[PDB]
Amino acid sequence: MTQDELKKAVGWAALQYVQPGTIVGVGTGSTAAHFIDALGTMKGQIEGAVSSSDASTEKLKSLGIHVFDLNEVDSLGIYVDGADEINGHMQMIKGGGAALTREKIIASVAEKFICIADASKQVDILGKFPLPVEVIPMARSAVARQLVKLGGRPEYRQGVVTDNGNVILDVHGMEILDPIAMENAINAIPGVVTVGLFANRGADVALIGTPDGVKTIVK
Amino acid sequence: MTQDELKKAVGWAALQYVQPGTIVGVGTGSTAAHFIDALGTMKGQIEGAVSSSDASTEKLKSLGIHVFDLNEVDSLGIYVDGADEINGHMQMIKGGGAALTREKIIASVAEKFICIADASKQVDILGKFPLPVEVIPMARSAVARQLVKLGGRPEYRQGVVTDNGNVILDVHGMEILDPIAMENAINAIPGVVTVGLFANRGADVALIGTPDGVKTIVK
Repeated sequence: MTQDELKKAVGWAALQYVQPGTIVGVGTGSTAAHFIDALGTMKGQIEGAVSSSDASTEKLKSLGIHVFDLNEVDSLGIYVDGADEINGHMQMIKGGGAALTREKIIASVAEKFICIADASKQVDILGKFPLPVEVIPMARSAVARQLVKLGGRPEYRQGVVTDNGNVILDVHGMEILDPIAMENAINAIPGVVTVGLFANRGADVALIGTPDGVKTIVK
Repeated sequence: MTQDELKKAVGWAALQYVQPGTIVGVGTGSTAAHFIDALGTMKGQIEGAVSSSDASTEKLKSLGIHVFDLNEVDSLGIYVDGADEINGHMQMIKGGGAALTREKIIASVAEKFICIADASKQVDILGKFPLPVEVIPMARSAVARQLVKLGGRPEYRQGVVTDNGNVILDVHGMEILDPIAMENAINAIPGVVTVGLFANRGADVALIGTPDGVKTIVK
């Protein structure tokens, strides 16, 4: 259909993963917005949700869904979110838009990560979409230099300031052939807060909206 | 002599590493305070310093030493600082006091890390001194749980808030037999900003004040 319905079919497709009587972790972004819409449908069948962004929270709140803080929760059965890119090994790049840090923390608490996305987010090798990296301001230059040394071209998003008061460096031109080693290498750089690479903890399930329907990838 | 003179002898001992015409990275804490004092001595022989804490900055500034921000510098020849503990492999634990994050970032920019400390900081296996971990507030509980899973007993420093607006978890009871693998394991935890383990990048030189003088460990 149209890219946006490909984002709706996949939003509702994920509703089959929501289990009655549980708390749901929800992502942020247009694709995720459709899942929230679908989730509103089960208001009354679930306990609530842990939200990754104010936008999402404000929308969940508006559908009569109780939103728990991440510190009011011990664990999470599922976390449903989109991705900027996802390779064949379920490893993803996230953060292009909003909530890079919150999204990654909630995903670490979630047992199962359900990625919902249209076919355009599928890639062979992560890297085409610039890899976002949140860093402590005082270390921007330091980290910029390490990223160069790691093979990418850091481009500071002037004007932007995370809710945690940090800056963002979008790394271009990298051909991330081994996402796990790359996530590790950048997480090792002092000054780095979050790398938009969900490789050690990738998607467990992926709902991909294809014009022929919605393919489901697992494991 | 007295523990404090053991901290003064070692402060001045490090002055032999300061090279004329360069910028110096200075640490924070009582031991480092003695190095600053000694460094004031070469005011006029060096270009200035990159400071790891306001206290240090205010003191360097007071000795007529120009202080450059970390983003006004490309690299650093040396960084002189103390440590809460240091093992035989030059790996250390730092952050018990102040500036855990800034200290680690400056040390990453510095070519040579010079550790100055009295003999009490020397240990066989890191862990006795609680391992500090700076974390994004929203993930305190999350990280607390992972640290438990890694074998330590996280104890949140209630009341404290980093200059980066974060909280601190001091991890007790760990017997950090492999500091590199442990620094890697904790840096991998979303929510973690900085782990007070300088293992992938440890001390290159260690000036240890012993009653018999000042031993110098290298490599």
